Amino acid sequence: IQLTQSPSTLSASVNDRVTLTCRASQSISSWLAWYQQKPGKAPKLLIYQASSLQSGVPSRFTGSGSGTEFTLTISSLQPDDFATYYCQQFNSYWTFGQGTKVEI
Amino acid sequence: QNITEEFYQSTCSAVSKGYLSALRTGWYTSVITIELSNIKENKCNGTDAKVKLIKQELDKYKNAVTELQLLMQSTPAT
Amino acid sequence: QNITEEFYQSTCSAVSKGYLSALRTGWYTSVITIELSNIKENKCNGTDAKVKLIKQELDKYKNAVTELQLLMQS
Amino acid sequence: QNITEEFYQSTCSAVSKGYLSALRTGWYTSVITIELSNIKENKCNGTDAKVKLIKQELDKYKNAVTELQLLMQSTPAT
Amino acid sequence: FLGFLLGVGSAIASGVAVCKVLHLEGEVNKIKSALLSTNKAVVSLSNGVSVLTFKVLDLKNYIDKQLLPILNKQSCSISNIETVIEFQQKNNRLLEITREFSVNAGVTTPVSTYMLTNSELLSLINDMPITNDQKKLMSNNVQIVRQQSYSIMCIIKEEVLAYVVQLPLYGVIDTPCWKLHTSPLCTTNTKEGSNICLTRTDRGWYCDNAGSVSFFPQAETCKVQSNRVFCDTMNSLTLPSEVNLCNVDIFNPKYDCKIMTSKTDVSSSVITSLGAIVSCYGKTKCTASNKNRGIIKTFSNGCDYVSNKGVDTVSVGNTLYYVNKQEGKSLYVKGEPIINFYDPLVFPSDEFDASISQVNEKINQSLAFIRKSDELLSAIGGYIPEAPRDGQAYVRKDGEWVLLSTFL
Amino acid sequence: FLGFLLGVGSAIASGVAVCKVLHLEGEVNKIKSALLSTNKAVVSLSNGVSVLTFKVLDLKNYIDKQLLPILNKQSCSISNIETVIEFQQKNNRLLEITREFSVNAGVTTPVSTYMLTNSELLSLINDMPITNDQKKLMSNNVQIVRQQSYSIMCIIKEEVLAYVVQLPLYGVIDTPCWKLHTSPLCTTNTKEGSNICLTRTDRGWYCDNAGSVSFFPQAETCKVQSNRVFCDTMNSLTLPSEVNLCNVDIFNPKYDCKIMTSKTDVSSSVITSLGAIVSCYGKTKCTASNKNRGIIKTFSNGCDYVSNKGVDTVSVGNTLYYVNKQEGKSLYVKGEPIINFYDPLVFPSDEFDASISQVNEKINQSLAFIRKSDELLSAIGGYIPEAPRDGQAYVRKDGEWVLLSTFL
Amino acid sequence: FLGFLLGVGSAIASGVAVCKVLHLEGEVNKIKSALLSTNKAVVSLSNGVSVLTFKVLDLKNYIDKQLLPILNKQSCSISNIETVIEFQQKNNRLLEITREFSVNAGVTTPVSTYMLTNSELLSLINDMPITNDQKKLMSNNVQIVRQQSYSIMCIIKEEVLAYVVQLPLYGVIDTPCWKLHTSPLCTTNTKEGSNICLTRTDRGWYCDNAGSVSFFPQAETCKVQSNRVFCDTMNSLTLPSEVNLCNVDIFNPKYDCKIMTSKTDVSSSVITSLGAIVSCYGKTKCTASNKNRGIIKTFSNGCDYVSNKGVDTVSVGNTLYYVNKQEGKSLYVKGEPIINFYDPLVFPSDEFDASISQVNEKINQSLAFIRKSDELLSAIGGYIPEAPRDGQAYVRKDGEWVLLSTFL
Amino acid sequence: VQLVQSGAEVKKPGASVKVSCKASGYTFTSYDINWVRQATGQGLEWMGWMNPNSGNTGYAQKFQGRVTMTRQTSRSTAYMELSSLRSEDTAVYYCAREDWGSAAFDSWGQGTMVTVSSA
Repeated sequence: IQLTQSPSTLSASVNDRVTLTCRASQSISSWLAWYQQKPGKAPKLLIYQASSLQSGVPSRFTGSGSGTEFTLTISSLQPDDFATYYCQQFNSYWTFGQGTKVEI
Repeated sequence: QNITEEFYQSTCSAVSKGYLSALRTGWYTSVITIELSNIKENKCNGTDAKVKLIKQELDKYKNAVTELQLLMQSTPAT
Repeated sequence: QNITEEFYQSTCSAVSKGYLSALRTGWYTSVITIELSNIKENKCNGTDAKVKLIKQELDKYKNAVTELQLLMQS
Repeated sequence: QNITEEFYQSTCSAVSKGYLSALRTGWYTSVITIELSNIKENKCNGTDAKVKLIKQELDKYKNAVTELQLLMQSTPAT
Repeated sequence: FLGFLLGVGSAIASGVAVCKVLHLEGEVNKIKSALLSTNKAVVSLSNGVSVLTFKVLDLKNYIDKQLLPILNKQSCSISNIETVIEFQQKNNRLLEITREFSVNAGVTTPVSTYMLTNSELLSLINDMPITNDQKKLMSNNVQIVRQQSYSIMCIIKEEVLAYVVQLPLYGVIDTPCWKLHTSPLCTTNTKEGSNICLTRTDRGWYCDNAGSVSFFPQAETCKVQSNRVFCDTMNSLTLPSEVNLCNVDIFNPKYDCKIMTSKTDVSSSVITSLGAIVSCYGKTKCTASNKNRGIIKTFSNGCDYVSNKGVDTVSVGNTLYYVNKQEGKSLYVKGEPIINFYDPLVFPSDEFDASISQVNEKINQSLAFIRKSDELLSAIGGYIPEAPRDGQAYVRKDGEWVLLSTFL
Repeated sequence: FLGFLLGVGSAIASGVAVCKVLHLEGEVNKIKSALLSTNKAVVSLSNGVSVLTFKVLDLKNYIDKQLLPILNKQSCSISNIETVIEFQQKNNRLLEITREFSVNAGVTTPVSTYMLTNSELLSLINDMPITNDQKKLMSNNVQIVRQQSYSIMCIIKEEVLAYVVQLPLYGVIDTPCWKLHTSPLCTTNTKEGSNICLTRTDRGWYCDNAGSVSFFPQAETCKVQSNRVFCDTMNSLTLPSEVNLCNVDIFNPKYDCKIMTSKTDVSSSVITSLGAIVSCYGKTKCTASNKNRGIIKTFSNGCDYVSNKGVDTVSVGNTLYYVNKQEGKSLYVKGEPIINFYDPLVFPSDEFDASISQVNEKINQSLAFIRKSDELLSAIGGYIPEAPRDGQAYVRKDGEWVLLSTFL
Repeated sequence: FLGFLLGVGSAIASGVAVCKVLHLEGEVNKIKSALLSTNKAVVSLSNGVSVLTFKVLDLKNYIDKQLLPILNKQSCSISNIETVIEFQQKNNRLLEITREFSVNAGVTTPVSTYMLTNSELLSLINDMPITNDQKKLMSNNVQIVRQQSYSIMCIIKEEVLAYVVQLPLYGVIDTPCWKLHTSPLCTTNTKEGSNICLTRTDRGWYCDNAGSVSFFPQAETCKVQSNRVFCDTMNSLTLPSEVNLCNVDIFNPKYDCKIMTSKTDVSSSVITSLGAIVSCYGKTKCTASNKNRGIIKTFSNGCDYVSNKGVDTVSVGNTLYYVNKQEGKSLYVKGEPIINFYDPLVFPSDEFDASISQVNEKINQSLAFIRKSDELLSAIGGYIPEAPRDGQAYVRKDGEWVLLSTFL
Repeated sequence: VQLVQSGAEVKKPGASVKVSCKASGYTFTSYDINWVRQATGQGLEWMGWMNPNSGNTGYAQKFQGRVTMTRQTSRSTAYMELSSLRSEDTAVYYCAREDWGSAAFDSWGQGTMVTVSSA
């Protein structure tokens, strides 16, 4: 399989709704994963099951989509969210994706 | 409906009750027939647009009636 | 792929070995669904044209869903 | 042909005679082959009445050959 | 356990006899002529019986109609639609019935809907010469009727293809029944090699019929739909009405029950309609658990029971049985175990099948033989060897025949 | 009754062996090269055997012939006509083959008409290297050869898909065969719980083979057609030709018959080729009835037989049976019930399997032991105790030791 | 032969429970809402569990899109094809679903290719929750997973058809397992019938698990693929690990091996994985023959084993059993037939199921009783009659109480 | 939940290295262990999985024949051994836990950087 983040880099301001798209090319089931990797540290769970929110994350983040495209959306941009976000799967092996950075 | 189960540890056996019966005694026969014909080998010459299937699923029928004819007299198993 | 046999004449018995294991212990009950339509019974003035198939092979679907309704008391 | 039975009250047993034998003591291993093709999936870039089904039923062919291919050396079982 | 007591019967004797009599070269013409104007007829036979008939498909009335506009009219040019797809569809049923009869060689069961669909079936029961209640019974369990019928190919002739489709009749209906289960029962002594088991053997279905009891030993010859049960008398035994007296009491002299014993004991379980029987023996682990919480009950050595309410899984040793979930009410009738009332030292080894009375008489015989030839040996020490036949006045002294010299 | 003696074996050993031989990378090229321009071939194998090869389908030629119309002809267009006819049917066969293979792990018990048509099977049986008799026999029973044959999915290659279609070889034909049926045989004593039972346990088929009789204990593993019987030797036991003597008499010394003993009696029936056997015991009611005259005959206690001439229906207890209608000459034979010849008291209880000699020697040893015990115990009461060893010449007075004072 | 000791349970209990939970009048609407515009969601029912849904075929959208031109007052204006294509090809799957579920009456044989397609099954495997370990174990073996899964019709509602699909879950992987075969063993006494035979009944599959061993006695219900076994614990008995000692030693005190005895001797064979074991008795001919060199060896009377190396066919009497061609190493172990160590007179004849220790105990009791009776019988002739009770002081002369006049 | 990794290590080209990952706060055998690597200035790349309950292993195609994953249940610690290390393998390695009920990586360790260089 091949994964692709249509946004490679994006910059915006405070209190904005940003949309990130992730696309595949084969039988992707309907399971995705959205991670956040703060620089110098280990990534963390944000979106699992492609639509379910992990416990403890602010609710401003949402995830949806089915088929060959899946979109992650931040309703309001906060100052403490400028980091990197990634896309994962499980066709048979595993595969992470190029990924985007939310610079300010 | 009322399904009640009673257990007897003395003989270590369980009995379920309340089931309403239905059984079978004898059969009934009823002959069923399908009315059919033969087939005219004479079909037509060259094809054009709709004159290929006229024989495609017709020689198959001519065969099928034959291997039904093969089951002539021999008694089937039970 | 190392399969061997040992034969004991004192009991006229044979014992194999080397086979691996794969046992069953649990069951997963995952439901499967199929979307369906109510299906209108509207009749067309005339289906003598190439729409003859559409008039016939819709009654078949109606009878199939009716039969499924019949055994719905399972 | 004739099929005759004899009943004995001493052992209360019945015996039937008259049939003819037919029994199997051998095997034959005749190999039957079906030949396949590459069937390049890409062959069109537009729509047509017949072309529509063509692609669906040729994708069905590809799925069939693939799924039988997956059965690589599954050991035969009785 | 009681499969050997059954008989054997030809299931399709009636249908094959009907076919053979139908093979008498006149009935085919009679049936062809009688159904000429309708689809439902009742036709008598030469031997003197009358049967129902049916017509399900008529290729002739279409093939002859289209025969002219494929040669007499348009030889080889596009004819029209509904002469293309419809001709494709019509031969499908005939091809499929050909395939089924060629693979099964004249007898197919259960009757697939290609041979007879729901419409014709319902028509047959509507025109079935039977009472209304039986029609009501059949109209709700058509699939069981499909699963309990046979169909035999009969004859092919000049233009007529025919066969026979048997149909069951539910002559007996609406009587009380019950189902009897069983589980191994053995002694609970901790010393291995000193266990004697005992298990009831008459498990299966019991039903009432004309003051007697039909007994079905195989649980796989009876189907259960909703709360009603279907069976077949071909797989049944006839019993008197007092068999249920075994269930209330085991030593009732009116009837003699059936048991079986052995010296091998292994933990096992059985699933009832509304609960689980567990016979846990040895050093294994036997527990009853619930999905929400975990293990809920741990059994001891010996027969027990659990009701389905509040329990979902029974873990016996290594396996894992799933209990039923049908709603009902249970009742745990207590008492004393029966195996404890037997002497281990004289217990019979094993029997394939026997009765409690036979076991009792065997125990009595075993006790009587030892009681006889144990007190016979109680006279040991009360026997003196025979005196010689020389006529000597041998006197008993020091336990031997001695020449008397003390008082002489 | 004789299931516990059959041998076992892998019924697909030859097929898997040939399939493994095909995986030596030196035969697939030959097998695809030996059938370049024909439909039949006889190809040797590397291991040193030769087998027949038969190809029934051809796709890549049509696939390429259509690929040009699909692509080269005006790129994508609906101009192509009759291609649908040529496509649906051609693809349907492969889809059905793949489905049938995938459902049942690729080794279907029977061979569907999808894998080969009747004409192809006739071609195969025509090309078999066998005699004319076997070819004629297989010619008229194409609905039985399928039910005993196997299909084995073998190998897939860059364009070649091949599977093994096993076929049966008939080695023994036309020798006479005979079938056997048995029934319970018990005492008819009025008092309950005072009866014994013995039944023959050799029911099945018998066929000659090089002077030795075969045996098929399970009658369901032998299909029949009209008069000729079909059987397999995978479930056969070689027996001496004297077994048919047990047919006519049981007390012969050269061959020992088989028998099973028990003490449970239940009325039942057995259907045979031309008649019915009824064992009517106890309180149950048994009745032979005809179609057009109602009740025709009432049975009594014991076992009896009814021919099919004028009798069609049997009622036993609460079950209604049916009888065959095959035309044949029956023959009643009188005799004496052997059961009355044995002692009721000392009869052996139960045996899963037993022979007449076994029960004879058992009753002999039991009777001898009880009689030799009786002869010894008949003289009890005529013995006197040991006299005390205190140097006393006790005389036998009053049947005991006592100081002699009467005559001395 | 150990089929009776198994437990009896239910297989579709969990699916029935889920179906019953799916009748709360709100759950189905919840599922429809939660799968509004996406596939393969995870839902929680009122029972408090978490199950996985899946939509495989969609028809509401296509019918709604393509019915307006056909249902509206357009006089059924035929437009083109791809209307017949997109419809006639679709409804066949639903027709076949109704087909199978009507023939089988609810629960259907192993999920057919029409109920679930390979792509659908694999996409479900990914969807199903479980450890990553159980992917390659049952993703390469779908053809055998399909045979271990049921399918239950549940309910039809407003616009939704839903049926529950069972799927086996694998818990234990890669423990050592081994198959155990047996064969008849008898003596070779010249007098026919006088011989004695014993067999071992522990044949089947053994698999180590959690420190115990699971023993499967129905070898016909355990599948083999390459070198991996596949069968459920539903048909398993839990045994201590020490039972394996019976394989190496037959008189170990840790455990008692299971045997049975009989007095009937027949010649037969068993086909192991890598060889053939043959028990040849009487005058029947036995011969193992190669496919190229003809006959190579004649077996003597008794038990014998042959490895498949250089062996193609085996013949006993009139039968013919082929042999497997797997590549492996066997190892013959010489020894003495244990049947030579038992006295013919006191040997137990019939025993359906008993342990070697039980046989030894019965034999010991038998000859102990015989010796006790013979020693007492050895005292016969050591007892005189009783003197008259009239007070006569007679003397024991010639074994009789005669008047004292020989020495008085 | 916590995962602890060993400290940084330096090895010569062609040598082998072994990284340890000790788990704490849960049942060791009920979840699977994965290995992922991140080159500096590059995206993540998955390496393989090792089930502790059974010991079975699955390795990625790009790393086949070079990586070995082992387990110690008594210490509840996994080990990843990489042989024939090349210059391009200079990066940081993570050990993470995958959850069977959720298709995701819930816990990550601190990370270990390994430097390969002749100097």
